[PDB]
Amino acid sequence: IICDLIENNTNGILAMLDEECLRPGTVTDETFLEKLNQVCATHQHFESRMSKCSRFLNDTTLPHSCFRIQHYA
Amino acid sequence: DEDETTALVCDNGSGLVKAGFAGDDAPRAVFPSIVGRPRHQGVMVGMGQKDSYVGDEAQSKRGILTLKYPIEHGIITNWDDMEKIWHHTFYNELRVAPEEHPTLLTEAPLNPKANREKMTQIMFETFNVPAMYVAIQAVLSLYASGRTTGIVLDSGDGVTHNVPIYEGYALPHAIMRLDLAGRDLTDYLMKILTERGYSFVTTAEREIVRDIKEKLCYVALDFENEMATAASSSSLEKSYELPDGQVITIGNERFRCPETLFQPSFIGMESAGIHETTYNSIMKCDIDIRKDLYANNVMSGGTTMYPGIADRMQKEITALAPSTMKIKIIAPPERKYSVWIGGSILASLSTFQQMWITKQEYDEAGPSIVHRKCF
Amino acid sequence: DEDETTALVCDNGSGLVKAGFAGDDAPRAVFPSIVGRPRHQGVMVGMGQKDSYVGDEAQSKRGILTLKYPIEHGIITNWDDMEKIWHHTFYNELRVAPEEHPTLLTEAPLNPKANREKMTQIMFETFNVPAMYVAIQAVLSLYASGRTTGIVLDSGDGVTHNVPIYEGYALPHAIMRLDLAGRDLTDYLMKILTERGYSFVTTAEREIVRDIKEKLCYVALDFENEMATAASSSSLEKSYELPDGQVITIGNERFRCPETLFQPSFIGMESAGIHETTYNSIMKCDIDIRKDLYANNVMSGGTTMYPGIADRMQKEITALAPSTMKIKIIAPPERKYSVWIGGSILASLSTFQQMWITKQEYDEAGPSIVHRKCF
Amino acid sequence: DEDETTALVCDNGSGLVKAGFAGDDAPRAVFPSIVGRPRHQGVMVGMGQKDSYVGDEAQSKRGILTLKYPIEHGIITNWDDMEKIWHHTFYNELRVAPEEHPTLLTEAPLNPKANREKMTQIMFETFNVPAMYVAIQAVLSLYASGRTTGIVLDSGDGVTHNVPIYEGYALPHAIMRLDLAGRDLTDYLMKILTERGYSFVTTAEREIVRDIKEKLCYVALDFENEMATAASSSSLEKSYELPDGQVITIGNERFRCPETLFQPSFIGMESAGIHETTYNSIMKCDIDIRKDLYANNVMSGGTTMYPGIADRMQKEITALAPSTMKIKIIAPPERKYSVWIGGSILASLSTFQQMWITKQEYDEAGPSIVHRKCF
Ligand SMILES: Nc1ncnc2c1ncn2[C@@H]1O[C@H](COP(=O)(O)OP(=O)(O)O)[C@@H](O)[C@H]1O
Ligand SMILES: Nc1ncnc2c1ncn2[C@@H]1O[C@H](COP(=O)(O)OP(=O)(O)O)[C@@H](O)[C@H]1O
Ligand SMILES: Nc1ncnc2c1ncn2[C@@H]1O[C@H](COP(=O)(O)OP(=O)(O)O)[C@@H](O)[C@H]1O
Ligand SMILES: [Mg+2]
Ligand SMILES: [Mg+2]
Ligand SMILES: [Mg+2]
Repeated sequence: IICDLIENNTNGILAMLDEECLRPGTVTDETFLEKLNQVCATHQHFESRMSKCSRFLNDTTLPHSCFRIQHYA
Repeated sequence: DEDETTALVCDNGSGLVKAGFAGDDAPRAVFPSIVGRPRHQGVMVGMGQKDSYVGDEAQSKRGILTLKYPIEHGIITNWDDMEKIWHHTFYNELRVAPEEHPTLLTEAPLNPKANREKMTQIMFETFNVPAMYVAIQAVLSLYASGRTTGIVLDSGDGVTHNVPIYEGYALPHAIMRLDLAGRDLTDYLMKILTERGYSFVTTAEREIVRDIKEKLCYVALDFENEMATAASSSSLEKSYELPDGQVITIGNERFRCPETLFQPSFIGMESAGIHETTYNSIMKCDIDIRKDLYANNVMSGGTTMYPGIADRMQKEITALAPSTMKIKIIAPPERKYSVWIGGSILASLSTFQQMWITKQEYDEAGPSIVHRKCF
Repeated sequence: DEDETTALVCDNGSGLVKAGFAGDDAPRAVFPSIVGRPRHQGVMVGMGQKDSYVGDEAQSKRGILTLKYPIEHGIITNWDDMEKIWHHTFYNELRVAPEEHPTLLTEAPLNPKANREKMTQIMFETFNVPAMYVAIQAVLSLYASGRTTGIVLDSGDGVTHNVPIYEGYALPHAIMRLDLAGRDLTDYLMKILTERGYSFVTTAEREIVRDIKEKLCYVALDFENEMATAASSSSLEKSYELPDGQVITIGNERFRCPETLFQPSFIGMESAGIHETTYNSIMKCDIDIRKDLYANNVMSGGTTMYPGIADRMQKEITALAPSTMKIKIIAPPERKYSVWIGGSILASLSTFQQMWITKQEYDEAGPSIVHRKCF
Repeated sequence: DEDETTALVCDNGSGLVKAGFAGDDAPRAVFPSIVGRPRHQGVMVGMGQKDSYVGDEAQSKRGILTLKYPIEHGIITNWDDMEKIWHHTFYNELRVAPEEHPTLLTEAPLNPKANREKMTQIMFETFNVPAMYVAIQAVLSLYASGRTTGIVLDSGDGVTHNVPIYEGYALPHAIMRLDLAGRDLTDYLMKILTERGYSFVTTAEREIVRDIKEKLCYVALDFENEMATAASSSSLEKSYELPDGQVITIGNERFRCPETLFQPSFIGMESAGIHETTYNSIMKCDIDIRKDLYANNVMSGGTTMYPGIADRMQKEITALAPSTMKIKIIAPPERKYSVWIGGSILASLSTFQQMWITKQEYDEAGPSIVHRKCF
């Protein structure tokens, strides 16, 4: 589900990155993080700050313009 | 995230969210109190385009939104929308966690108490602040004035107060609340610009009318000779470029907007005006207070940035009050922010730290505790 | 046959079939949307000579055929002939089985809905595609422009749109549809070449007139002084060799063809012209959108390859729109193909794969499902 | 010519000129407010064929004209064309000299004042009437109702008002003006008939769409179950013979036209609808007026001849207003004429004869006198 969290052709991370590279919409990094917060935060092991869900908490040493992945490591 | 216990001063009076830290000069996050919603369908696949636009971001997209102020005349109407405003306030603009900071809200006197009570309920149950307080807007407007004695006129977007305070003691029987404020002046200005020929009907167009009100209005010290002057020549006609194209040119509408604030019969609202609610709030006070209310009349909230309104104010109260009185309309040019500034002062006092409505005292007596600790 | 699930982007706007695969730069199969039929008897025994000639093969034999465009003004007239065009499209030119590939059709807005519905019925019942979508031509013309905000002019062979889109949201009330397009300019050009002296009456001769329109026309930036210039000297007379013999020499007909597009009173069709349907589509939009429609006016479909049409377009909209506006007529030279290119982009997005009108969902609610899933 | 001093009641609200004498039941001259102009050349020598066709004569020749309403949303656009309409009104249809008769014009509230002022300037300088008055359309719609208390909905071709009046006193602060009216419903009906398959683009074809709207529309008391009913069976499909040939058959377009009037999100115009502008105009009034506004809600202008619109109106206001109120939607079947009828009553009162803006009082203070005598 980490692999599925990254590689899914509709809900993966690389599908969203291929989307943002594919369409031009004056795309930046924060808009890509906004898209990841929209569609990728419905999974348990994804973790971000602006979303809520995954996770609700305001955890310290979790900045903005970044995200956490709970890897096997 | 934050290595401090600095109190949060969050201030939505009725029409403009301003927030920041305790012990600070300028409010850090200033943005309008609007929530957006797309009133029609989306087409472009892969855009983001969430069904929420709050704050100035909504004003970036106000052409395609139905703008809706969640708080009206100081009364919160939609609690979910105000929760969006607070969520965007603490988590996006001010960018701090509410769990580690006490909060200092503001409201109007003569408020429906479910606003105060449910506001405390949302602040403790949802955002989980450790401490919370419900500050009066006008008293904080007297804190930023550096005085302990004075009658307070603030006149925000949805409310005006005229709260008299003498030597640390307020006069709760002489308090006032008139519902004529800047949003009603915006609607009346939209009506008389429709009378001139510029039709504004959209909420985004209403926001443009609010912009024309902020930029290009003054107070007309003598309304009769100013009205005959505007009827005389075109020295008062002023052009304002609208966004995207056609310019406007306003004449007598430049000063008939705040005259409605001094004369509510133009908007048909049965009242006495600002200058007579001040004089009635002074005459409801006792005899040996009034020259201290005359020398310290404060006019330091919103909707008072019209030029010369202190001259109309002093010039009218001088006609109302008896002679040999020194009518000092104190108008410090740091107003529209002074309620936040008084929030910063009062949140930074040493004595205030045992007046916080705190958790485990909220849970002790439920949400009614605000009506026995705060005021 | 094919080891992929690549979506098919089939695009007949009204006059030129272009088709190909998703995620590709150039459309693979480009051929004209004509069906041929021998209007007289055959004599040679043992020839083949079927009673159908579709695509460019019909233009190989256009001397002995009655050419007939099966789709007129974006409206499909003969469904059997369009089924021949699709059969030749997927099975002969593009050379792939429709059973294993999703398909991305295109149409006009303000379409008669039996075109959309029966088009979906033919795509599922006859060719048995697994998925299908009915794309708007102008929105795809904005996908290939790399923008999310702009008003779209495409002007294909039978239709023009001027669809305004702001920040991912289209404006369906400000949409337009004018039936003046390149085929009407071909008929008017045939009429004025009959006025000069070259009589064209056959549909094959009409195809030759379309060739002269494509090769040898420009837009006349100022039509009055260009008309006096063509009346003045022979610096505008240009010879074009017809197929098989006699050359022609056109003068003022070189620029009176697209002036009909900018002025429909020449063809007697009651309209306002292209430049005023753009300005009316902008004025139907709200106030805070228009400079984003001025800086991103897209002109990227067919019938815009006339030289200098962006100069006439910007030069006229500048006369219509108020001043201090930046009228940027975006004319990327990859047009006439950009609706297919936007088909390739939109068919290759990641978000699009749950917007496919698919089989077992088509069969669930019948052919009306397009009016609730697609738009 | 005329042996009387009978006042002229001329009434162009926005879309239909009706005129007549004071103290009369039916308006004498009723004709559409259009001016015609031949959009192409004439050929037959010796025809007459002037370059002006006004009133119903233009509808006799509407195939060869570009029809153009000179007044739009109650605002007069072309003063020369409206002068043609008035010249044809007094001199041809009504057939009386304006020099010997006072005139009673009508307009909308919240009008651009150059319409009122220049209208008075044309009435005195060109036609030389002895007296003149600028009547409000909705107040006259309450004069024909026989009441002195009620809120007025008229909804003409370009404007709707909802003017509340209590016991001879109007409430000018609670007044409303929505620009959604019958012409916008005609354009939306033209759009959705283009959606069905009947393409109407000419102004004469737009007039035919207006005819189909007048003949064959109703209001759909519950729009959801009526929409499911139209999607269910063909009991709502109705054929209407167009002029010269092909019949049409409308289904859900029969009732989606006035639902746009009750729901402006279909036409994308940001509003609240008719039923919420009535309720907002009642809630802007004071507390002790409202049951007299509930028992006397008048619905007596144009665009209300759709069957059952009083049932949708009462059925919706009952859902909005609090209970134990008697919502009486007064719909007298003499509407579409009641603004003229109130013109006939008010022009025939005894008290009115010192409220005429007259000549030698017009010349005393210029054209601004209307803003101090009339309202
Ligand atoms: N420079 C200005 N001139 C005139 N009016 C202003 C100006 N600045 C703000 N306003 C008005 O003041 C209102 C905001 O007042 P404020 O007291 O900040 O509201 P709040 O109650 O949210 O604190 C706005 O509605 C705005 O129209
Ligand atoms: N270089 C050109 N110059 C002028 N007209 C052209 C040119 N290329 C194509 N056209 C015209 O454009 C029309 C085809 O436009 P297009 O948008 O490709 O049609 P479709 O609607 O089938 O996509 C044809 O009628 C043709 O006459
Ligand atoms: N029987 C009818 N059914 C539906 N609509 C009608 C009917 N009669 C008139 N209308 C509409 O009412 C409009 C005219 O309203 P009216 O108030 O008479 O116009 P004016 O503002 O010129 O007085 C016309 O646009 C017409 O479409
Ligand atoms: Mg305030
Ligand atoms: Mg095309
Ligand atoms: Mg009317």
